[PDB]
Amino acid sequence: TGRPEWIWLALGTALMGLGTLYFLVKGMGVSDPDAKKFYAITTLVPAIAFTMYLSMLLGYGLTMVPFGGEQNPIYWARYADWLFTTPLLLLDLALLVDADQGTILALVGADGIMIGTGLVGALTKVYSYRFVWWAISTAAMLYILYVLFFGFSMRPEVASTFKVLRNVTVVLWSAYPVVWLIGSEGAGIVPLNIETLLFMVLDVSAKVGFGLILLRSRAIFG
Amino acid sequence: TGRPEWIWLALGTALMGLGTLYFLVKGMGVSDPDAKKFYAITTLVPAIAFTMYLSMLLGYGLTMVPFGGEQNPIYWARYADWLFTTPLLLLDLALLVDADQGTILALVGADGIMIGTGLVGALTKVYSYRFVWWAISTAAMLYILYVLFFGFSMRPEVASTFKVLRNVTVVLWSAYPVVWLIGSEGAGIVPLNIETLLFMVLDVSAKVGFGLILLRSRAIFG
Amino acid sequence: TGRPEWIWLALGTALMGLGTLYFLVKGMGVSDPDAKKFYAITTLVPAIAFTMYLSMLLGYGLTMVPFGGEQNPIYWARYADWLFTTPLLLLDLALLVDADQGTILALVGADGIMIGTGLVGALTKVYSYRFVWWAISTAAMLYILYVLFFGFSMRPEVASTFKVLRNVTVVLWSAYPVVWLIGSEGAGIVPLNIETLLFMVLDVSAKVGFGLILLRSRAIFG
Ligand SMILES: CC(C)CCCCCCCCCCCC[C@@H](C)CCCCCCCC(C)C
Ligand SMILES: CC(C)CCCCCCCCCCCC[C@@H](C)CCCCCCCC(C)C
Ligand SMILES: CC(C)CCCCCCCCCCCC[C@@H](C)CCCCCCCC(C)C
Ligand SMILES: *C\C=C(C)/C=C/C=C(C)/C=C/C1=C(C)CCCC1(C)C
Ligand SMILES: *C\C=C(C)/C=C/C=C(C)/C=C/C1=C(C)CCCC1(C)C
Ligand SMILES: *C\C=C(C)/C=C/C=C(C)/C=C/C1=C(C)CCCC1(C)C
Repeated sequence: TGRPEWIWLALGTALMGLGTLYFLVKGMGVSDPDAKKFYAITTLVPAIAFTMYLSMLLGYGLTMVPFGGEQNPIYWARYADWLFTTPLLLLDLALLVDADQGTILALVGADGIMIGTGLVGALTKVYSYRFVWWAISTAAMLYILYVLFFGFSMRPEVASTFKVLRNVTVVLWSAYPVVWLIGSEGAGIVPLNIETLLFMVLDVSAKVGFGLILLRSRAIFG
Repeated sequence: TGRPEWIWLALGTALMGLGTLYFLVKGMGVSDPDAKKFYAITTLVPAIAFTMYLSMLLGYGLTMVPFGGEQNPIYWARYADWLFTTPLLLLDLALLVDADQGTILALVGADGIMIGTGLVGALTKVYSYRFVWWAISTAAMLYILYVLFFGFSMRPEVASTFKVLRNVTVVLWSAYPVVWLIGSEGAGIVPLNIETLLFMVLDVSAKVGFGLILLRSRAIFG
Repeated sequence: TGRPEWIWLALGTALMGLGTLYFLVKGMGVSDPDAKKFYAITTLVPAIAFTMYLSMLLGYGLTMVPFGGEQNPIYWARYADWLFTTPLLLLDLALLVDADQGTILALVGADGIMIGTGLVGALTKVYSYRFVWWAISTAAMLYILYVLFFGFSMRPEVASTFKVLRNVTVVLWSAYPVVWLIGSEGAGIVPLNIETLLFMVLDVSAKVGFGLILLRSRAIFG
């Protein structure tokens, strides 16, 4: 359509759509309770991402925010996505290591603060304060990874699986704050169609790529 | 008042109001833990519905959406209702059969997608895409019922009670997509005051009627 | 800045900020699972309050609502705060007494109704109905305290700790409906900068003061 980034919003829609169906079909048969939990959490992520990617493609998940003497197109639907999918992804990691709820509660709530403050920053009409919310949001992210590393006798199937997904999680997640900072939301460096491509490549890897590495392992069974 | 559908918004308010009070009083005494769970979930549903029905009566839960060359009155407060009351209703059914959390997590999250995509459809300004969100929302509904039927050795008190409420649940819930499709939200076939009556009759049966059949049985005790 | 209440929004920001850091540092070391739960819930409260207090200071968590022939400044960010922090505070009390989930589910859901109806009232454009939502919201509050008192063999460390926090909870919480009624949201009696001071003093006591009395006791360990 009229927006150059349309193609990446369409490709993301498409890829999130087929990953859900792939994980749906694969969960066909599963009766192991715990396996039943990873399949639930992991199928719902691109399911949710699917709808939010489609709401961006179709124009609904977009809004104008004025600042720097311009009217900026901001896709708020990403934060409706992450708000639910990022604790679900952290949920996947925690269950995996059998995290006590005290740690789960800090992960989920720090996660909500990260996204919520991510969202406020995205919609704030005063240019410099946008970067204050980013920083707060980055401290929550930097908190989660900390617990991801020093916040946790596991079976060696869960460990390796865990180490794999923890590194894939730090590398992709830590790229989101960078992308936002240089993109349309912040400094206006990287064009909106390139950032939409970066977020698409990260989203698909963080959800479907993350999902294929997880459900492909016996780490999920009890 | 000025809106013809006012009378059904007032009758729903009223009926949701007295069902909460009826279930509140009835839970007076209950000390059985599990009974304590069905009473919690089941009292909260028309409690929440009460407030959302009243916000519609008083005008707050309503907004204009433009499309088809008209300004359409859309009651968004229904989705604030369902978003919380429909997982609670599915929660009632699951606990009842002692569903593993893997199934509960898929039910609740598929439910959120159904309502959330229901909501996006309701507020989308491009007429044909309204029907795309409906369809997605109907696939999630059709998913839940599937699990409602083929997604689950229970005591025979829970089974019969369960079968009763599962059929009452498929019959009423499956009517909501029909009503939306022919009503103000979609094709503009059935007038807004008639749809408001249909949703009122379904809501009251799905919550209070569903609640009286459930808490009236010993299926709820352990 | 230009708003006289700025100073109290800045002082609250500041105090919520240092209480989080204080509780964060203190949770450093903790490995007792249950202790890990009170520290999670209790650190997140002024953490969340911090962000919401800052969004009010910076102007984002504020909006104009017209009524009584005036344009009223309403800080909606308080309800984004409470919506998450008040069930967390009730969560702290319940875990403490080892509440069955039936009671927890009624507490959290009655709490959501209190805040949600608090919020609707705050944004309602018809002056008298504002007071209807308050009343409904006060019935939910009056419900929670009821369960706080007659809705529950505990260790005597939890009891005393519990009694302490239950009284501090009834006294501060019951003051919020009073403040709203006489402030900018309702009758327009107490000026906005004084109410912002009252809510600040209550918020800080209800969260950080409440937090220091709680985590300072061995009531939290198993
Ligand atoms: C295992 C199978 C069935 C996978 C296909 C399911 C559908 C969706 C795509 C899943 C594949 C992607 C791998 C995850 C990791 C990433 C680095 C992908 C980034 C996106 C770029 C697109 C290139 C590959 C694809 C078109 C599959
Ligand atoms: C069991 C007692 C105490 C019930 C009364 C509580 C208050 C509210 C109404 C509950 C009754 C409704 C039965 C549920 C099923 C439905 C098919 C009702 C659809 C609505 C139509 C109204 C007709 C009946 C009523 C006015 C009670
Ligand atoms: C125990 C220590 C480390 C406390 C300091 C942490 C930082 C924030 C403030 C915490 C102290 C407040 C006590 C809680 C109860 C209240 C009645 C406070 C109401 C607010 C008024 C401000 C006066 C005191 C303070 C500046 C500490
Ligand atoms: C779709 C899932 C991922 C896993 C998306 C994760 C995104 C982030 C981790 C976001 C962090 C951001 C920060 C830290 C800085 C402000 C802006 C963001 C919200 C993009
Ligand atoms: C009040 C409780 C019920 C139990 C309301 C349930 C409503 C539905 C199940 C909604 C489904 C819809 C679909 C499937 C299609 C789009 C529009 C709806 C959201 C009404
Ligand atoms: C920050 C935490 C506290 C503990 C804030 C609690 C606030 C209340 C308990 C609110 C109740 C209100 C009622 C009962 C009346 C309508 C307006 C309020 C939402 C302020």
